[PDB]
Amino acid sequence: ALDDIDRILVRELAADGRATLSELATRAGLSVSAVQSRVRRLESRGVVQGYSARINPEAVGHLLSAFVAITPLDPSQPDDAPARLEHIEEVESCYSVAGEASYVLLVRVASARALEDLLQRIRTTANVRTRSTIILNTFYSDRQHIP
Amino acid sequence: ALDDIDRILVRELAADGRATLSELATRAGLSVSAVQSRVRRLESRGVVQGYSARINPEAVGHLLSAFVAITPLDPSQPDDAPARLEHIEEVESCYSVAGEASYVLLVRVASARALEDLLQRIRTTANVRTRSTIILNTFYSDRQHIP
Amino acid sequence: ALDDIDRILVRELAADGRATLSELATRAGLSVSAVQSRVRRLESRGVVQGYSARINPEAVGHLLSAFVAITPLDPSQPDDAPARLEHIEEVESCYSVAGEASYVLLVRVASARALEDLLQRIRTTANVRTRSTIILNTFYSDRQHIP
Amino acid sequence: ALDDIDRILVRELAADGRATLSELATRAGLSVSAVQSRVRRLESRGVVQGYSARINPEAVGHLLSAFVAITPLDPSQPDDAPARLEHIEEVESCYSVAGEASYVLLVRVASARALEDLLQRIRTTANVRTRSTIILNTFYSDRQHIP
Amino acid sequence: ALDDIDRILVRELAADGRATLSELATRAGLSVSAVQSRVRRLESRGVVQGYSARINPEAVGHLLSAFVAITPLDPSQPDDAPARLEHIEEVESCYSVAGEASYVLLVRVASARALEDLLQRIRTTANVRTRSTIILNTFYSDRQHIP
Amino acid sequence: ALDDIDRILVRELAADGRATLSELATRAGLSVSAVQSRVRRLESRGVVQGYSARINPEAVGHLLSAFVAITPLDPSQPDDAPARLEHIEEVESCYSVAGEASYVLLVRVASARALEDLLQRIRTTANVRTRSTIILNTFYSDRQHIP
Amino acid sequence: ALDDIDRILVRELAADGRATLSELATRAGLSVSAVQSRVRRLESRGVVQGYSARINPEAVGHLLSAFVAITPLDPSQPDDAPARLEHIEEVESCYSVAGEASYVLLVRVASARALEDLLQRIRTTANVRTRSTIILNTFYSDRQHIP
Amino acid sequence: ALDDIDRILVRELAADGRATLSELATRAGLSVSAVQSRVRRLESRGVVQGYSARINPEAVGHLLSAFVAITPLDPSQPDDAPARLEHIEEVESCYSVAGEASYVLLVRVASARALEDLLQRIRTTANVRTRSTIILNTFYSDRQHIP
Repeated sequence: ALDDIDRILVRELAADGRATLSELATRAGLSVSAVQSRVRRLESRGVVQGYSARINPEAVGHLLSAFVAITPLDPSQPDDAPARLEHIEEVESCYSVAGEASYVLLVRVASARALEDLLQRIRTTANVRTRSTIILNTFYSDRQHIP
Repeated sequence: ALDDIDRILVRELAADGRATLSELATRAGLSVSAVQSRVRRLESRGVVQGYSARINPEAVGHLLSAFVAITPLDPSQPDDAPARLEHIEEVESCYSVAGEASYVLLVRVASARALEDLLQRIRTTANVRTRSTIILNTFYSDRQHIP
Repeated sequence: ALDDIDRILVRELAADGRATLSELATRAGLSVSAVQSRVRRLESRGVVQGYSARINPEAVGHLLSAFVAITPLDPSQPDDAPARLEHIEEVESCYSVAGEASYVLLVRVASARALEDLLQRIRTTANVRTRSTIILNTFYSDRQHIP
Repeated sequence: ALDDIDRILVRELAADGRATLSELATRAGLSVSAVQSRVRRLESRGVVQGYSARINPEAVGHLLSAFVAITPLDPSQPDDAPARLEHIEEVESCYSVAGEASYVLLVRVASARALEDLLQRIRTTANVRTRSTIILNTFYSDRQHIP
Repeated sequence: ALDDIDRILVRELAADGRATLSELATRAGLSVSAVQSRVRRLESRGVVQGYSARINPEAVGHLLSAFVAITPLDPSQPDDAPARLEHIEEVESCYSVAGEASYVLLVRVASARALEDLLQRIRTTANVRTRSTIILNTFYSDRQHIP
Repeated sequence: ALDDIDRILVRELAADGRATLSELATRAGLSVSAVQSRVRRLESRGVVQGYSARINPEAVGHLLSAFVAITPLDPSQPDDAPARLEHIEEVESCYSVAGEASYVLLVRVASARALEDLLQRIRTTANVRTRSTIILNTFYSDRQHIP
Repeated sequence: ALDDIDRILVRELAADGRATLSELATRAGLSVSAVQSRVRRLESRGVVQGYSARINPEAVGHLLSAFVAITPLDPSQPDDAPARLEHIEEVESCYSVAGEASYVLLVRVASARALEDLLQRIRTTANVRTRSTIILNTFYSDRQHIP
Repeated sequence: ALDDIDRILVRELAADGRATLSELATRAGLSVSAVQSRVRRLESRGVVQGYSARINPEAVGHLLSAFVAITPLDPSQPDDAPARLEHIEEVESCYSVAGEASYVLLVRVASARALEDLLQRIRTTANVRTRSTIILNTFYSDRQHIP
């Protein structure tokens, strides 16, 4: 389970990763000592996995994002595509999926011509066919819901 | 504008969004005041969009994730869909996309029966057909790359 | 849970629904009294739902079977298609599904021309579009696996 | 040949596969000996293929069901697939089908991670691509109709 | 009923629809009166549906042939489409079909521009979307087989 | 070209293959001598290719018809699929096509199980993958239009 | 027809639009007077339609090109989509097509976000659904072949 | 670099590729020497890629145009296809593309039979499957836009 003070803690940290032990103690109703305990334990148990600023990809030069659906070409070989593409830094996310493809990647790249290159690199390195869906706009991203 | 100092700062914040200004200052070769100032500008421009604790979706009860591709029943109407689905809390992300669908959603839910009720809700509020792809495993996600 | 005498009981009843309390007591290792207890309780709790002979559909005049995928046309209306088609006797099975369609039916019919009629009946009664996949041959059906 | 007595018997056995011969006899207007004889013939012809307890898949730990459509990587080879997948126990049903896929499987499994490993197994043993459709709910199933 | 004499007659008429009764009689071992009588019955039952000269479509100016698969814009309505398209003379054949489309048409036309105007006509009179597949060559057609 | 007495001749023979030189001379406006000339020349030049009675396929035991789209698997081999399947008598028609497939066949068969067999025979003999579309009903077939 | 001096003229002008009446007279084998005649007549008759420099689209700020397939939503309305989109300057080309869509456009735009906007403008102005295919790279374009 | 003078020049050359330097000079407010110099630089940079007479494809005997989408039979191989098809003269354009296919070709040909032979050639030289979409009409094309 998860007591609903740990739920108020995770709610508030999902919405503001830089919120201080201080201002959390007001809204939650504990002490700067007791708050800091719960948080460190939330992280010990893999409930909060880390803290990140959310960087706009366009600002840092990633003008084209895509979903890339991939399917291993040779079923007699071990299916290790995620581990094989792990070193490719333009792959942001890798999920296995129940659909037509075996995996979906989210990929970010400087331009359409850089995507073409990345696709070929993905195909020759993991040994897969690719089908990509270009993203035109993010309306919102990672709004984590804590029930 | 995005200089070498700014690149350093966005890197460090992507990797650790609770990094204190003092830690950031010594890593950038700056004073804490100059750091805080740079960081405020990153935030006011579009570059840093927020900070969030990365929460484990399974630990808070979201045992089933899915991509949902959606297509408007009447695409001639100017398109409402992201604003209308904004109020459904189990929608985590919304992207518009090229190809057959108009948008892809990432959605998270307690179970199979909750997925089916969520899909009815999405069909009705956005006036859309849905195509769903269940996520079986997340190998890695949100690995932001600053070039 | 389920103790692994109840597991040997369910294994053996999945494979032979007409097996007698007698011959079950040998293989399982109980008494004709103790076996009959476990079974009646397996049925009380919804573990065994019933007993059926497996009828060949072709023998009884059902020469064409199909999967029929259906999608409600109007998302402003309640989605009650399964309850609406419940009285149609040629629908053997109805599942909701995460894919392109909302439901998949398994349907059995006398001929291709009777399928055309059934499809129109399905469309006008539930208020859905249909996409059907014709079955050419059953290799095996309902081999229940008890882990 | 399928007379009115035989139709009665197959009906009663579809609805209750543990019906005793005496119950069957009085419902068909026959002696127990004539009943038993008719029933043996139904079994020896292709008409009654077996008897099974209908077991609740969730009660024995099969929390995830799926349709899997499969297409041979090399369709020129005469096709092996049903015999090869026969030894995978989580495959419950196998149908050959017209349209884009060659066969549809109904499959049952403990979880999402078990589904993904099962799909690798199916791709490799049958030499096939897979397309998966997760079942969210079974509204009704196996409702056999004798016209 | 379709005896060995009837099979002979339908064979000969499929291969030569202007065969005279006398020729037919000596091939069937019958009198001309018995022949004429058998043939009338084939016609009155559903077995022989008409006689036609096989005309070369290119010789009469039909330089472009196409399959057109059609799907109703509103499939809940009971379906009109064959009766409505019956009055378009360039529609040669109309079949209802299982799968994604509802009907397939074979259509013949003078040219590319005439095809495009025909497709607008089909979309509007039947209220359908169209999917077109141009025929490049007819290798053989109408080779009727009597088993 | 084709004079519009030859057009009235072809119109009337498309509609009635058994029409006599006699009754054609009335409607057309020639003599039993002059009619018979034009017809024999229409056949000399490949304008009328033959005469056929139109046999109902269901009457002769062909209860299932399909379109079968086929694509050669090996582009290094000559593409002779039509000539290879020419001896298979259940293929009524063979067209090359501009679409996803290279050819479309119309095929007629006794049952769903006979189609499965035919499909495998097609695949192993020509060296192709198959995708089939089952026909549920013919509304009208070969209505030849003479402009 | 087209004499094969007019063919050498069109061959050479397809390859070099700025070639002078002078250097054309050598290769072709005429006089600076006779060359200039043929060309002006080639243009009079709509054989050469104009002369254009081939501008690199990326150089002028068009970093994303797409094919956009469009289908009119309402078949009761006149189908005038090409004339309706004629004033939209980012549509470079408009073809009617025999396939799933009614028209294919080639479109050029500054970015993925500008494509999203253009797509909505296309949909609301002509009254159509859109399906787009993003171009990643042009290998060669408009190599006109003169047989 | 692309200044206001350069924009003027590329505009005028897109609209009339045989414009003489003197005409260009007075339109740009420059000397003929400065014009010629600017134009040489546009050519040497990547901006003006060539000049071509726009030839009417139907006037030189290309009565049938098509898009052909192509997908490699083995996508793991680094991809050859544009260089290999470069030597087929009826291929006018070649684009790589995102989505299901890898490239789209625009192709032009004398007739239907020539299309079918061209498609065999494309399948074999590039080792690809093909999907063809016939163009029925070109409403306008090559309308280059300089923003």
